[PDB]
Amino acid sequence: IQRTPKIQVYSRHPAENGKSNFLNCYVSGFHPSDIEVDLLKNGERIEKVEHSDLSFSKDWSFYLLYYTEFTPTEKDEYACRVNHVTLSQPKIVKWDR
Amino acid sequence: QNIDQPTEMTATEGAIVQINCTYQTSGFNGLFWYQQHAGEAPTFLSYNVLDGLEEKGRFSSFLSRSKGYSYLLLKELQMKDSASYLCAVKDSNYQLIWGAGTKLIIKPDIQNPDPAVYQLRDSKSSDKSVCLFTDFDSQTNVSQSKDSDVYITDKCVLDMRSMDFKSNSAVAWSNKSDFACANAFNNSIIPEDTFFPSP
Amino acid sequence: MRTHSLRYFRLGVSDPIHGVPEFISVGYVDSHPITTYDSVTRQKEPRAPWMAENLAPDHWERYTQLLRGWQQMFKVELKRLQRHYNHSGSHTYQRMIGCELLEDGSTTGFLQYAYDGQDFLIFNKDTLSWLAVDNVAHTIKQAWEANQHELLYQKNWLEEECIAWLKRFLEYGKDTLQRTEPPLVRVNRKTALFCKAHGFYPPEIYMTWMKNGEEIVQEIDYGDILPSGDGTYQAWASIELDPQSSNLYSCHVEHSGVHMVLQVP
Amino acid sequence: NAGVTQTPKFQVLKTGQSMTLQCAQDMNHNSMYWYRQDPGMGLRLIYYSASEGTTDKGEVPNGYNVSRLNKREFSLRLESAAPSQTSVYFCASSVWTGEGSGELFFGEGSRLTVLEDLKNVFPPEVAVFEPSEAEISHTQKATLVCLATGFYPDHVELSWWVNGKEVHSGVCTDPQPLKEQPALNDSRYALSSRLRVSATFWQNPRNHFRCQVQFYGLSENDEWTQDRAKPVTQIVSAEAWGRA
Ligand SMILES: *Cc1cc2nc3c(=O)[nH]c(=O)[nH]c3nc2cc1C
Ligand SMILES: [Cl-]
Repeated sequence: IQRTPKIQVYSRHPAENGKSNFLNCYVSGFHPSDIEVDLLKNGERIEKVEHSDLSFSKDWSFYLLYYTEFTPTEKDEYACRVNHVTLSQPKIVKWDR
Repeated sequence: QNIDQPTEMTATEGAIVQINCTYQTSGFNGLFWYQQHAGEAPTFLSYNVLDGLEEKGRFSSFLSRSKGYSYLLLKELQMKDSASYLCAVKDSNYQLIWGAGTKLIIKPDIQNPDPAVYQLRDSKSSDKSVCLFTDFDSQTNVSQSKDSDVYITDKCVLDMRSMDFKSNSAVAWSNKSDFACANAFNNSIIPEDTFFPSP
Repeated sequence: MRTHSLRYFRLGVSDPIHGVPEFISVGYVDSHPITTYDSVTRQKEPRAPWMAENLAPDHWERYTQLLRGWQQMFKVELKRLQRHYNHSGSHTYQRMIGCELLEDGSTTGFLQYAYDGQDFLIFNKDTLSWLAVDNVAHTIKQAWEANQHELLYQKNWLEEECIAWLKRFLEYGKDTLQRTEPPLVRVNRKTALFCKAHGFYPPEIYMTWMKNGEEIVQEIDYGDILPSGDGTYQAWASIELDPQSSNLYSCHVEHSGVHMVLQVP
Repeated sequence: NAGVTQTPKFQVLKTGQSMTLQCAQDMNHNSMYWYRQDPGMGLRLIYYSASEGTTDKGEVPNGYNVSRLNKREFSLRLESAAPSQTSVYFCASSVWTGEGSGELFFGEGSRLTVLEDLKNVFPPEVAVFEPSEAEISHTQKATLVCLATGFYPDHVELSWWVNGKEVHSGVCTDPQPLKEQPALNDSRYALSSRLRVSATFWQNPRNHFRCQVQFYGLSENDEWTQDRAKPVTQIVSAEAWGRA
C-alpha cells in the first residue's frame, strides 16, 4: 500500500511579529520513503533549510522535520511544499498563524 | 569475561559423566558445547540459551542463566566418547568466548584381566630392546621412566573389533646393556599377579 | 522511572532510485535516535552525543561489522519475498525489534517484519511462534519455526539482553531522557476553543476538553504531539462551541504525574 | 559436500619466513573465521569476516592478515613467522553472524611450527618388533609394536598395512608423542603403536605387516647447510612377515 504524507506547518514558539523564531514543517505517516520537501517564503524556495534524518514509526510509515530560522513579519507568507509518489502534483501547505 | 571448565576428567566405560562450565560475562546470547577428538576438528554438540535441560541421544545439556553455569551430561559412556569437550559462550556483542576444554578419559571395562610383561623380538635393523606391559585392569596407572635412557609410553586402549575384546597396554624400550623387561616397569605400581615369562 | 523503550528498525529497498540507500538501520531510545547505519556509509554512527561519549571505538567497530552482515542478509530476504510475491519493480522490507521497561517494573518485548509498509510476520515470544499474514509469510514462518533454537534465542534477547541495553543507555542519557519540562498551556478562541500546550518534555501528554464535568470524546478534535525542534514538544485539542446554551468548558492536561485544569470563564 | 577445506595440514617455517593458509567452504556460508588453538587455553580468534566484502581483527591479530577473496575463501597470511605463532590453526564458518543460534563448522586444522633454525628438524627412525612367543602361548593373541623415534617437529602420521591394505582394527597409537629428553624445549620425539591380531593370523607365513610413518618436514626451497641428510617430507617404514 502507499500512504500519502500528512503535512503540518507551525512555529517552534508562539509567533510574535519581530521576534525570531523557527518555522517547522513536520511530514509524517507516508510510505514509501522517497520524499521532497521545501519551505517557501512568499512562494519562493528558502535556501538555508535544515532537516532531521528520516525517522521510522511503529506502524512502518516514516516521518521528517524540515525547519528554518526566521523572523515572522505581518506581510511575509510562509509555506511548506511536499512531493511524494502518492501525489499527482506538489502539495503546498501555508503557515496559518 | 571468563569461562571455566575442569582440565580433565576420568570415568569408567558404561557410567555417567557431568562436565561443568561456569562463565562470567557481560551479556549472554547462548552457550555452546563442542566435541573435539584428539588431532581433529571441533564439532557442534549442543546449544542452550533458556534455562533447563535438553536431551539429544546419550548427551544432555543443562543451563542456568542466573547461576552462569552449564553442564554436558554423557550417559552409558563408550570409548569413542574419549575426547575434549569445549564450552563456548556468546557475549552481549555476539562474540564467542571459549573455555579451555575438558579432556574426558574413559577406562575400559576389562572383563578378564591377565596382566603380563612380554619381551618382544628384537629387530635386525634396531639396537632397541622392547617390552610390552599388557592386559592389565584399567585401575592400573603407568609411570614415566626414571632412567633417561629408558622410554615408557602411557597406556593405550586397543579394540579387536572381530573379537569384541579390549586391552590396555604400555610399551617400554631402551638400548642400554642393563635393560630387561623384568625391571622395565619397576617405577610403576603394577598388579601383584603380573606374569613375567622366563627369559 | 517513567516508561522507556529501546527499538531498532531496518529498511530495505529492492530497486532504489539513484542515491537512496538500499539498506538503513536506526536505533531509538524513546523518541530519540541513538545510532544509525546505511549501505552508503557502511559505518555505524551515533545519533545522540551521550551515546558517542560513553561507547568506546571498539563498540562502533564491532557493530559496523555486524551491520554490514545484517545488510546482506536483509537483501537476501527481500529478494526471496519479492520472488515469492512474483512482484516487479521496487518494494520495501522492514523490521522492528525492541523492548519496554515499564514504570511498574514489568517488561515487554516485540519483533516484527513488514513488506510494502504492511505487517508481514509478527513474533510471539510466549508461544514461541510467528504470526503470518498471507501465504508468502506462511512459507517463511515454516522455515523459521523449524529452527526452534533461533526462536529461543530471540526470546532471551528480547526479555534479558534488550532490557539490559535499555538500562545502560538510560543511564548514559539520563540528563536527557529522565528530565521533566512542564508544558506551557493556554486557551485561544478561533467558533472553537483551542487548548494549546508547548515547551514540554517528555512527549507523552494527555489533553482533553470537559463540558460541565463530563467528557466529550466524540466531540473533541485532537492534534498530534509535534517536535518543536529544540528537544521539546507541542500539542493541541479543540472543541466546537454551542451558540444556543452556555456551558462551562475546561481544558485538562496531564503530563509526568501532574494534572492541570484551565477553566474558560 | 566438502564442508570446510583448509591447507596445508602441516608446515614447518624458519623465523622470518612467510606463509599463507588457505580456507574454502562450499556451504554457501557468509561468516568465516580463523582461530589459533594452543595448549592450556581456549580458542582465540585471529581475524573474522562477517560477510563477503568485510573483515576485521579478532583477539590476537598482530603478525597476521586476512583476505576474504570471495564468499567461499578466507586466507590467513603470516608475513614474518615468529616462534610464538607455533600453533594449530583452525578456519571456521557459519551461515551468518550476529545471530545467536548458529554453530560454527570447522576445518581440519593446520599445524604450524616456527623454528629459529631448521638444524633440529629430523625424520623418524621406524622399527617394527615381532610378537612375543610367551604372549602367543599365554593369550592366543600376538602384539606387534612399531616405534617411531627421534623425530622433530611432531608432524607425523603412522599407519599399519596388513597384506597391502591399511588397517585400523586392532591398532592403538599413542595419542601424544613422548619427549625423549623431557627437560628440553626442542626435544626430539618418540611414538609407539601396537597392532594386535589373533595367534592364527600371525602364524600364517604369507601374512605381511608394515608400519609406515609419513613425516612432514622441509621442502625444496628450504635452505639446508647441515652435514646430515636434508629432513624433507618423506615416508619411513619397516615391515615383518608372519612366522609359522
Ligand atoms: C547499533 C545497532 C545495534 C543493533 N543490535 C541489534 C541486535 O543485537 N539484535 C537485533 O536483532 N537487531 C539489532 N539491530 C541493531 C541495529 C543497530 C543500528
Ligand atoms: Cl519524490
